[PDB]
Amino acid sequence: SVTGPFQCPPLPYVKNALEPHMSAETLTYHHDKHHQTYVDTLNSIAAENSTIASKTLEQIIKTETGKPFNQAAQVYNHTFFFNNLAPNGGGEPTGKIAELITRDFGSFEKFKEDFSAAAVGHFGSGWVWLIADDGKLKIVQGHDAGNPIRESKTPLMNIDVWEHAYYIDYRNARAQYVKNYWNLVNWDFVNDNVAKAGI
Amino acid sequence: GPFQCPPLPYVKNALEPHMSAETLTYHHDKHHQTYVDTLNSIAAENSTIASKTLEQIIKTETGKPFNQAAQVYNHTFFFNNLAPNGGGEPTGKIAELITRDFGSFEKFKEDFSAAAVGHFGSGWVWLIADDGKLKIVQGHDAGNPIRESKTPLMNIDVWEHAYYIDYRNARAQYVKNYWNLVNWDFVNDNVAKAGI
Ligand SMILES: [Fe+3]
Ligand SMILES: [Fe+3]
Repeated sequence: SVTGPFQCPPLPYVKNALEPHMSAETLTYHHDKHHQTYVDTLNSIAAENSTIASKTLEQIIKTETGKPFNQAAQVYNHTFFFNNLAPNGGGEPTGKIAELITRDFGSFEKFKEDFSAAAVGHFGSGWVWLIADDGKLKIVQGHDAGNPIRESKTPLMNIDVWEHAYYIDYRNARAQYVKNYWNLVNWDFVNDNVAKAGI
Repeated sequence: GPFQCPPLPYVKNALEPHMSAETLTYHHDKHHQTYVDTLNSIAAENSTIASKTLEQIIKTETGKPFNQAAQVYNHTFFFNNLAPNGGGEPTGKIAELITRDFGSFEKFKEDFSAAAVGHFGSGWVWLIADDGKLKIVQGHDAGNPIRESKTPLMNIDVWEHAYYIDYRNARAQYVKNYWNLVNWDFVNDNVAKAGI
């Protein structure tokens, strides 16, 4: 009844809050089944590995291998993903990311083209990330649980392209899912990530 | 052309309740067909790829062309690996080889299931003949043991699209129902052709 030590943070919005772009049924399975289960399994390992209980998700991402890495990475990836969406989100970015997007991709339209193409093209399960590398914006793909924190890097935005993220709502139409993700982006969260990094 | 998506070996609801008509429609009419289409589009621009068999591309190709050719084969194999009136205990040569190489069908079932439930991300679990020996091997993403000149006998798709409509996140329920569908005739045919 006291389970831990890792926890699955609650969604920052109610289940129907992202409709029609992402369904309540999707949020329920994706968060309450997939996300929560990754945390449960990690905890199972933590119970028998005091080294893995002593480490932050980020330290496990940087330092672990195999299943423990995959689990910690996935727990972080989903928390970041769900934080990265919002009921009053979407549309063109404002504030500092808007400036940096212009700086590094020329325009939001071009950034949107690049990021969508990466997300639509990723073969198999994975993630697409907007990262700040050494103060510079870059789009990187993470196959399976791949997370750029393992390298030097700072995540700013992501999209989950594992099939479970969209199959209930879009079946195999990943491109339609990616299109709809732009209506959901939480630019306030993205801008907080910018602010926290030096950039 | 040059590549084609073979029709399903049975009508869309033939596998219910284990696998739904809706799953067969999406998996075959959408995923499988689209792999073929995309490979065909690459073939129109790539005379080398257009010159090759699917198995030649699986053995020697790279990048996107490999992934597509392998997925075309993998899905044809998989849909052939299922049958209405399949399932149950194997008979014939495969039954003998499984007892030989795993001790019992039950032990093989355990091993194969654990591999399929265990596979992280998108992939395939194969039963293979390797110099006449049965082995279980995992193919991540489009991985196919023909690339290592091994002979495929059985497979299961553990890409989420294979089960999500019918089982959502419950992959282990999908894997258990798969045993009710296995087309042992197809598996024995593969055994016969391999000469093992
Ligand atoms: Fe996910
Ligand atoms: Fe498939």
